[PDB]
Amino acid sequence: KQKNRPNRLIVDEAINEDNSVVSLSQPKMDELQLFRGDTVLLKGKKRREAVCIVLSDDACSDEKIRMNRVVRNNLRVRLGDVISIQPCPDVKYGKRIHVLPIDDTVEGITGNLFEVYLKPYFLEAYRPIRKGDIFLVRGGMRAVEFKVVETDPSPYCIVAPDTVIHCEGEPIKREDEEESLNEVGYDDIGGCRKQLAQIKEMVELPLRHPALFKAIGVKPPRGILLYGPPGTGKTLIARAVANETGAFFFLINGPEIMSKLAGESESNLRKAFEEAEKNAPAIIFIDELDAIAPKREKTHGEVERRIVSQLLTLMDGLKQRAHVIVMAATNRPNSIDPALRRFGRFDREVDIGIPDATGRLEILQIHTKNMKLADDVDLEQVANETHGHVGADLAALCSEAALQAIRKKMDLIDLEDETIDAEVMNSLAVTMDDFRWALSQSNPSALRETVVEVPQVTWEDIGGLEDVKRELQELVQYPVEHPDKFLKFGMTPSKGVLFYGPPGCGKTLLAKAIANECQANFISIKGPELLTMWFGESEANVREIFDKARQAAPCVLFFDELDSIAKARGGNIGDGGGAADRVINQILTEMDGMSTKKNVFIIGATNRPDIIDPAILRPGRLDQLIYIPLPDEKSRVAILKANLRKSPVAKDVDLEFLAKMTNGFSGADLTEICQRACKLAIRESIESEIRRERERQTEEDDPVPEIRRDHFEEAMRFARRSVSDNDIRKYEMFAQTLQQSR
Amino acid sequence: NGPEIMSKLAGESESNLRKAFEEAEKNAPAIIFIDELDAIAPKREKTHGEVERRIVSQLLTLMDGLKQRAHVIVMAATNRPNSIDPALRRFGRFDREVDIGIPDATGRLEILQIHTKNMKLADDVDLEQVANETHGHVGADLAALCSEAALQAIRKKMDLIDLEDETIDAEVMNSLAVTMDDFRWALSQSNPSALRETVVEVPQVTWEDIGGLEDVKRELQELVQYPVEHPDKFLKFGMTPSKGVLFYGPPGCGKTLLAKAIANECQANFISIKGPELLTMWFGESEANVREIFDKARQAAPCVLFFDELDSIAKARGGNIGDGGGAADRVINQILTEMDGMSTKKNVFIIGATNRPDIIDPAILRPGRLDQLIYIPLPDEKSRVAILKANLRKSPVAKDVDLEFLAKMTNGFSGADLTEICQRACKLAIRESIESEIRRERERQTEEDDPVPEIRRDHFEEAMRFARRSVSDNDIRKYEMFAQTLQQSR
Ligand SMILES: Nc1ncnc2c1ncn2[C@@H]1O[C@H](COP(=O)(O)OP(=O)(O)NP(=O)(O)O)[C@@H](O)[C@H]1O
Ligand SMILES: Nc1ncnc2c1ncn2[C@@H]1O[C@H](COP(=O)(O)OP(=O)(O)NP(=O)(O)O)[C@@H](O)[C@H]1O
Ligand SMILES: Nc1ncnc2c1ncn2[C@@H]1O[C@H](COP(=O)(O)OP(=O)(O)O)[C@@H](O)[C@H]1O
Repeated sequence: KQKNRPNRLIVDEAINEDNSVVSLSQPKMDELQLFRGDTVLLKGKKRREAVCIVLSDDACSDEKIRMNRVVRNNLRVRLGDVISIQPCPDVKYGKRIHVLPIDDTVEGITGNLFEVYLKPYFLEAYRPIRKGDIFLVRGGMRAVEFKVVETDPSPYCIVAPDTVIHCEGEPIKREDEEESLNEVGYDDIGGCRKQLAQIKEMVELPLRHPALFKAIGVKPPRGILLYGPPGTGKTLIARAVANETGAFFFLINGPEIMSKLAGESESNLRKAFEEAEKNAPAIIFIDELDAIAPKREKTHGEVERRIVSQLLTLMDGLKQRAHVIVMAATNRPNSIDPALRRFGRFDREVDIGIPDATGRLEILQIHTKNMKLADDVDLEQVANETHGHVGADLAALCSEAALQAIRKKMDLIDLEDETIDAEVMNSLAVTMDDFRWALSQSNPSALRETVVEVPQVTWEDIGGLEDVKRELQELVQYPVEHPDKFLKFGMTPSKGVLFYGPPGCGKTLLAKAIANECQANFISIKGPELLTMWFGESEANVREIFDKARQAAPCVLFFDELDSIAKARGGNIGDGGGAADRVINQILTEMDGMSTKKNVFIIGATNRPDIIDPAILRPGRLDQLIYIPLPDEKSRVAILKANLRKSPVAKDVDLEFLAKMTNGFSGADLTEICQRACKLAIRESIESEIRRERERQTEEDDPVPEIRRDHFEEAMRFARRSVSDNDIRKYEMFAQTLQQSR
Repeated sequence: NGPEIMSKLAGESESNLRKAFEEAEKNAPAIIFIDELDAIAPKREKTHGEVERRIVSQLLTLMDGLKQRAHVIVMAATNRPNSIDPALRRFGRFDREVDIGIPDATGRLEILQIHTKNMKLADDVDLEQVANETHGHVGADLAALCSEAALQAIRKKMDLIDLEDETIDAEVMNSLAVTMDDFRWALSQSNPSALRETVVEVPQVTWEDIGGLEDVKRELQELVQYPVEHPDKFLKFGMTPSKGVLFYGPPGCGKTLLAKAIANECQANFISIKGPELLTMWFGESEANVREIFDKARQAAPCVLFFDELDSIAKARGGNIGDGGGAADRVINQILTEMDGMSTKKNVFIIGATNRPDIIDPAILRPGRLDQLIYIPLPDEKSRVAILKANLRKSPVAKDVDLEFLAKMTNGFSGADLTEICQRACKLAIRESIESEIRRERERQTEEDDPVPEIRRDHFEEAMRFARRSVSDNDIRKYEMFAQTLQQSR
């Protein structure tokens, strides 16, 4: 019999949320001789079966199958296991079903469960079922499970519209074999994909195949340290990993240990390891490690040092045993004992970090999973206006929105008539106004720290700068792809670039655009940060900056306003000193001593190129000078089009005339003409609306919906240059005399 | 070990520390090893408690009672000598000190060979590449690197491939090989090199990389290699040799190369202290770290201590006009102090280098200090040919190019500027090659005829139209006034 090649696949994560759709790739589907929508039969561990409608996708391999968590848990398999697939063309429509609830799930549910939950689920969707499964329905701010007990064309069928359901009986007990579905899994973690990938590949072999480490002498990693700001969900990630691998999970925590007597604390710390060890494979989680093992000089007492030393010897005695893994959580790497971050104790480090806007949209979708929002609610808006929020903030935001909806209406309205139950709660919807109320007030964003992400600016927002774009392509994207020519010719690529030119000519845009192109992370350090390090006399924080750059590779490190400190202590005349300062010296030091191939590109920008320290233009540092000049008419047209593409402007306006009229204008000045025109338009519109509201009321004829020629004329009479002729001639002397200095 | 002792009760800790010595003693000969000595015996004021001082004193009397017995040896391990109790580093307790240190590239190749001893690597794996690209790794890093490579090979293939068919055993594991791609994957990511400290080793630059400088080479031979071999004439004539030299000249003329080359010739270790280190000591107001520098020089003898950019601090506080002060600074004073008071025979040679020879403190040119001035001048055509050949010897260049014409065309060029012409030519060549490859890939695919495998005359012409001088005439005349007026100052 042939079973290995046509009938074997490997389980992985899902993208769809339906509990019956199983997704696979088109080559396997025309290899299995299966079309879309055909019910398929899956066999897994412990002779369990399931019937599921099939679907095709493209973002898969040719041996991976994507199934949801319900269907996966219904076969007793876990991720990375193998199953058997078959075509089942002999399913028929049912004529009698009987379903029961699980008593652990139904608590405080009053009314009847049929018409609120089982009526919209099997509505206009032919769903297949098999006797003895468990499915899940979401709604009324709860998630209720249901178990099938019988089927009339036994033991499996399809739910047709004329299939009666006898929802008769009392709740049934959850046995000791299946696991609950209110637990944590990888699906309940929004954002943070790369770090999840790292941790999953780091604990795959020791926890899935434990016997393999009795057949080879190879030491797997045993110390993992997660860090990030509080409220980023680290214990979540721990329980998730521990549940998806089926491993045992023990939990130790700081305050509970440090609130006991001496002997009891040591005895608990010892018993945790002993117990943990006995059951295998296991995971031990120590959250708030900073509390129990701080810096040495911060342990002013005596018993604290005993606890730290006890933890040290306990960690050091697991170098032989390969089935136990220890994970811990902190807030920053430099807040714990330095003798812990060594080989054998905590050698792997992961940084969770703050979510990006797409991650924020993911978290908002996670927490409103069974809330029954209205139709006007646009979560993209909310995800774009919560800059500085972590997962706990978004959870609290959704909860506050829900509580405002329950409070405002439907509780005082019915308090004088009847009681509350599930049917009036399921009909309750939340509106966008509640989200705006919760988003306006009572929400202190808890972030004043740096952000690292892939930016949103792209090449289509920059008018002109073609040669600069080409040279940026050459400097950034070649050695990260094709090392062949660089080894063949033996020459090493550069790792720095210095932009210069008149101010307000689009130097930050180029940096953001080239970071977005290569899909590499972006870090920006403005002028005030360097000046804060200068005044405060604490240049030991440059060491932190580069560290983040290193741990988030590939990356782009952008230093704008590099002439800030050189201008602070006098202009070109300066003080009695020279050109050497503290912070730029630390930059030179930290820049010279880094990896020759780590894929970290450093960009500088300055509009006063002469008063900069010439010791940074030496090789091995920023040594590729690029000149960003003032635009020309062919480029001014492109700048104006790029600025105006976002707002509705009429067709009678001619851009070419406005472009040729502004000679010597810097690109940062053509962008405020647009702002002034829009302010005039908004003023005119509000004035006309108020005139209509006050004319009769003390017929939809839009006064003007866009900008016209007269608004541009009024705004253009306020046109202002921003760079003089002498400044251009100074830049041009620097350009002509670019030779015969160094 | 430290933590196991410091995690007990008082009486139990003392009793274990005593029992260790008694039992150890009985069996003879023995060795007692105390790792993490820094933990159990830190500095006195860092023992804020009471029982810690009792433990340190107990260790002191236990060490002091083995002065009679000659069969027991005590070894200990720390991280730095100035992190433990000063009363331990005395005669009778811990009088011999060894520094292990960071491995060199040949040592790194040795460690990589140790740990892949039974791994069955493939044929394309070139460990020399890996040993040349892991600058900043210690033995544990290399062990982890090899283990990660092995685990990647076991994970990627041969585990998911056979999970749907059979089990794993020894015969399928011996047929498993690791490829160079796994080593590149492990070497790219997940490997934070844990080193930001100084390196000491014998360099790789030799005399065959320096074009010209014959008389300077001869005088360097005389100054460095004679007294370390033949003390006979120096005792017979009673005159003592010098121990310092000061290079000077225009910038970018190969002063670091000479230092590295003479260190490689005599097979002595090399230590380099750039400008930014001195400037961090100046701004940070912590010139107590010069004392550490010389210590390493002493413990790694024979050696060469090279101070480049010695005029950094003198230029930081104004130029020749400077501030209201004079020519004395903090760090250079510490250098004078630490340099005067060292052994007359330890074989440690100190080299200085500066391209602004006038604004330096004249108190360093006195005897017993750097008092052998050497002048590194701008090259000439016969030397420019050698510089160009030395730079181009590593890359494939065609035969139609004539170096003598390019050499005579560049007059007054400093050697650090002829080395970027080569870089520019190679960048143009690499751009041309990538462009032609992309043209072939996009021409038909939307027959091995190499477009150009080397550099030709046209690339050199295009790069040469960007030729830039870097030193003016007035600067040469300033150096020449200093050279002519080298007499009648000191
Ligand atoms: N060539 C250009 N194309 C498109 N927009 C431009 C261009 N030049 C300037 N801008 C606009 O000018 C704004 C400010 O310019 P910016 O990119 O900050 O240059 P900058 O000099 O580095 N910053 P600053 O010196 O403080 O003005 C940007 O937000 C753009 O909207
Ligand atoms: N005579 C020479 N022979 C060979 N290479 C040379 C010579 N002179 C300069 N170079 C090259 O110039 C480069 C930089 O010169 P370098 O030896 O650093 O002189 P330097 O003045 O001490 N350093 P710097 O002042 O920052 O340029 C070296 O890496 C060599 O490749
Ligand atoms: N990335 C995320 N995905 C899903 N939920 C998150 C995320 N980040 C934070 N949260 C939510 O906010 C809380 C933050 O986690 P935390 O308070 O650190 O863990 P716990 O209290 O479970 O130990 C959790 O209750 C979690 O529901």
